[PDB]
Amino acid sequence: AADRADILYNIRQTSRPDVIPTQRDRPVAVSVSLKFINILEVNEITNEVDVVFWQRTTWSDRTLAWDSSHSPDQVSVPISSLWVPDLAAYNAISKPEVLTPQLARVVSDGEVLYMPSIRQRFSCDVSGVDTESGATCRIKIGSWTHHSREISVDPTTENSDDSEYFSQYSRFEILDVTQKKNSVTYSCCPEAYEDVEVSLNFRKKGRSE
Amino acid sequence: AADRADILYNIRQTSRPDVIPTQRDRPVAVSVSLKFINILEVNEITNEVDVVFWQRTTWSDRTLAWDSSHSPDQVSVPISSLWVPDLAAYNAISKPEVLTPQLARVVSDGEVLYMPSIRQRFSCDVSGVDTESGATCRIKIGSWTHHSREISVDPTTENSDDSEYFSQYSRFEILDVTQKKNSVTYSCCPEAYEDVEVSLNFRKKGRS
Amino acid sequence: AADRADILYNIRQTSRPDVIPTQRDRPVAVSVSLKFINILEVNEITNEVDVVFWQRTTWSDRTLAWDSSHSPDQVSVPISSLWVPDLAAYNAISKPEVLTPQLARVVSDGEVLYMPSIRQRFSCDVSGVDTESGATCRIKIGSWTHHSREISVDPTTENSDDSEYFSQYSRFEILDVTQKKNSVTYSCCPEAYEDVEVSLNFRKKGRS
Amino acid sequence: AADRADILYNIRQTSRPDVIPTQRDRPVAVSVSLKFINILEVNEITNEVDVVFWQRTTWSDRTLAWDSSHSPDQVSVPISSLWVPDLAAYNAISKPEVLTPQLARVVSDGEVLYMPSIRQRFSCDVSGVDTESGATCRIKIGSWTHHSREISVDPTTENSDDSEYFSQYSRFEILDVTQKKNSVTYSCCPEAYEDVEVSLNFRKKGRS
Amino acid sequence: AADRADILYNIRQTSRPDVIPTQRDRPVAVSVSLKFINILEVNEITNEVDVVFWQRTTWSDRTLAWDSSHSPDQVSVPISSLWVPDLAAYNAISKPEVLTPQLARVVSDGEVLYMPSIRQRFSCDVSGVDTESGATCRIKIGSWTHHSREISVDPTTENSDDSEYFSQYSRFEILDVTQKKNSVTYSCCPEAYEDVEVSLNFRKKGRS
Ligand SMILES: O=[N+]([O-])/N=C1\NCCN1Cc1ccc(Cl)nc1
Ligand SMILES: O=[N+]([O-])/N=C1\NCCN1Cc1ccc(Cl)nc1
Ligand SMILES: O=[N+]([O-])/N=C1\NCCN1Cc1ccc(Cl)nc1
Ligand SMILES: O=[N+]([O-])/N=C1\NCCN1Cc1ccc(Cl)nc1
Ligand SMILES: O=[N+]([O-])/N=C1\NCCN1Cc1ccc(Cl)nc1
Repeated sequence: AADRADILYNIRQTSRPDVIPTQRDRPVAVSVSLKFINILEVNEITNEVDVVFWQRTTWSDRTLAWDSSHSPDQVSVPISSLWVPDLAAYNAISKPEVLTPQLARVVSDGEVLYMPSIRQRFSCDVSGVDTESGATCRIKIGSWTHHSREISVDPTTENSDDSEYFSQYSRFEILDVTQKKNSVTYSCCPEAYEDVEVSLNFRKKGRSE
Repeated sequence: AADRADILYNIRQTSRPDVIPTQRDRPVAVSVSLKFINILEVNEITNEVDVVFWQRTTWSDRTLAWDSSHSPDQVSVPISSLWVPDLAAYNAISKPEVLTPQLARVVSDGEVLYMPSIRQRFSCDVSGVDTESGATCRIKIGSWTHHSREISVDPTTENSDDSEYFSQYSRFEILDVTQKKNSVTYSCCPEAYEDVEVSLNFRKKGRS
Repeated sequence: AADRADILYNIRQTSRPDVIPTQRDRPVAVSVSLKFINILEVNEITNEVDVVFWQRTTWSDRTLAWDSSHSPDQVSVPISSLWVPDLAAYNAISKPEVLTPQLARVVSDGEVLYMPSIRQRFSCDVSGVDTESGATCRIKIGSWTHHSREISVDPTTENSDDSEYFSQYSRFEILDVTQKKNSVTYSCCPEAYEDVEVSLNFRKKGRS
Repeated sequence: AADRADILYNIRQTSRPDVIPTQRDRPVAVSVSLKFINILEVNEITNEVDVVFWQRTTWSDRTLAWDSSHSPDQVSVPISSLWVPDLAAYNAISKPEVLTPQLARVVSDGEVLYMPSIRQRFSCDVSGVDTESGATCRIKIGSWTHHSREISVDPTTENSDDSEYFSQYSRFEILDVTQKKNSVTYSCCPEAYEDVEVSLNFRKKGRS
Repeated sequence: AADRADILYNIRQTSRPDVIPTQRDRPVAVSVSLKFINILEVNEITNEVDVVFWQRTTWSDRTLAWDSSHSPDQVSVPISSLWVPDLAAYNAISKPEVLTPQLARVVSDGEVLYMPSIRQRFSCDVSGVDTESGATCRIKIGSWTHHSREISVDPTTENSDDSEYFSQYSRFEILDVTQKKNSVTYSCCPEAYEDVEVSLNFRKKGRS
């Protein structure tokens, strides 16, 4: 029976923040899911939007695993003590402003969960934001330097409440949110990079009828 | 015969800033209490507020205790040399801007006290801010990754003037501040995260 | 008997930045004085001002003294190598923006001087700024975690012209500056905290 | 064999981030190509633009190479663990804002690849941005401290769509982009610094 | 023969970043010359100007010199591995924004050169900026903690095109620039601090 102090200790040794946990030669399965929390600055003229969302990220790193039959099977670890996916938002025009503590959750089986609350600005289609159908902003997130053979991002598509955690005090209301998996290759190079395309459909609230 | 130099050296030798000081399977009891110092910006249309407040935070970490019968029973320590609760404002739309030196106070009995002055923007109910009844902005502060079995958060509900340290130079005034213990559970997982619900009742000054 | 490289070497070998240089058991005498350089942005509606000033900070650290009979009696040192008072502006609404190199001047007798140029925004009485009597903005600076028995702050009773280094290109002009010593206590805790209350009376330049 | 960890451990072990990987006294062949992703702020009065581009930079560091006959031939590495060309946008008026993970790609032959997405503001000709001819903003990128003998910069001449990865939601559109190799020289010294002069022909998307 | 790696290492193992490289008692002779590259945010009401310039800074450290008969006679070295003059713009109202790689240049003879391109806001005379005579903004740069005995600054007095590198796309133009040597003392202290007073005479471009 070991305590949390040891669990972190053994992790800080078997872990490599800059080494992708590629088991055998299969890519790392990275699950990416966003939970829109608020929509703030929207400019239909420039087509830019400021969003706040919880980026639920999940992946596995066996090396971290440990016996929890008589010990804690989950601990909070600083992301800098672990390896994390170099995920990026392709159409982002500002760097992610992480608002919460940068701690990840690690389970004795190696499963890793990281869910930061992020404030970021995007360049997307904002036209129709002040119309009934609303506007649909597409966010593309995926690894930046790890192609499909190294990292495979897949959205945890599961019928959930889109505006479930959305601020009721927002000026906008969520009409719908669909998250589709996609892949991007580049004419120069053979490898392709997987990504998740999150489509955010929203409109202004209190519009005349 | 110990001194401040030694008290610190010891904390360095025993403190595990990245490991929650959990005794047995008993969650670390964290006490949180906000003290509104100022309200800088308020948007009646976007329901957003920019405020300044002291966030009094307390918890125990016996592994840092020491005999103070022959030396100071308290010293200032950089929070980076100590474990700190990963508290967060669930409804904050900006990262916390700490305006004060990031030092905590550690008492010979292991008691830890951290009270930084913070400026932060939040998303809450601003309606009625211009009336006599004022608005009620509710702020939720609780652990971000540690649940009830690991961390517990209870407000320091006592008697004092809600606006006892509030700038008299603000455009607003505090009518009342109430802080209650709350809980947050997410649809996916049974685990629950304790938090403190801070309700700020304020209105614009000079209710014409 | 030595060079500047030796002096600095010893300082790093004996100095402990996270330990206040308490001599015996008496509080560390920290002297604080502000020499206003500019008044940039002002808002009489929100009662906020942006200010640039030199925060002349002084105190003593005996654990750094050295024989200078045949060696330099003074050297510039990175504040990150020395212990520095955890001063703060109580009514500041933005963290201090240090504009100058963060080097302190250490004397062979243990005297330490740190005078950074700082730009910071404060919440204070800006009313009457466009009048003849002008406005009086009071700035309060004192230790954040060290109470009176650990740190005492007092203004340098040295005389000098207030708008001496004040930019003549500022839209405003300094009418007077009084730096009073003060103490604060909190209904929760016995210990009190010292601070220097700097009242800056200024106004928008008129004409004729 | 040699898993990714062995390679990364080796690179970390042999990498000299502060030394230029000069084969003989041949300068280092650095290639840079900009992929304009968006044009955000544009001011024809001040001749200032805010652009987002992927600055594809490539060079070689033979000392990093390793045998990949039965091991990974490419890995992602933090640029902090590698030497990087000290490129600068001569006509930039803001420090480069890297929006992506600062990781490069290292190939078993020593080929280093780094392609950050950068948002930056430049001072260039903006006049005509509203006409059909559009405006022609020219950006000059090159080493800042290393001249032609130490570092050479050549554009990856490869006919591809200029606005291939240009946001369709931008108020502007790309007319044509030319990345010509150029050079610079300062009146003082003979040393000439190689650069890449990128001419961006863009205009505001009219009503369509 | 020595490669760049051996040169750097010798430098690193003998440079003292926090120790002023004094020779005997004499002061370290630092040369400061500014090359205005652009003028941006200008305000005659607030008397503030935004300016971009190259701050060519030169000094020597003979302890770093080496034999370059058959080895590189110059190398680029990170300013963090070397001691750098703690220069500061006395009338700057914003911290300096360094737009370029923070790399210095060390010559085999001990000469050290550092020329960062800096963007920074200043408080100076802006009156008449829209007149024919234009305006004259005076920038004062010089050591912050080192007095005349430890550091001395000499303006690079040499006939050269003032707007040689000045942006043509700027909304303003340089009428003339003068870099004189100045000295400063404070009623408290006998020592003086040398500096270089740069007087930029510019105006708003027009058509005639
Ligand atoms: O399951 N959840 O939705 N959890 C959740 N939403 C907001 C905060 N939170 C708890 C949590 C759980 C795990 C990690 Cl790594 N961070 C945060
Ligand atoms: O109890 N208090 O309200 N204390 C208090 N308010 C402003 C400054 N201050 C002193 C203090 C006490 C303890 C810590 Cl960790 N930080 C600061
Ligand atoms: O005595 N002074 O007023 N000194 C002073 N005013 C502006 C700059 N300066 C020099 C100085 C002296 C000592 C230190 Cl630690 N920093 C700066
Ligand atoms: O060739 N590309 O255009 N590649 C590319 N564009 C966006 C992301 N990406 C992949 C990539 C691969 C390697 C490096 Cl060092 N940077 C980026
Ligand atoms: O004017 N110059 O001699 N050189 C120069 N101007 C802008 C860039 N540059 C090259 C250079 C030369 C030396 C150093 Cl330390 N940095 C940069």
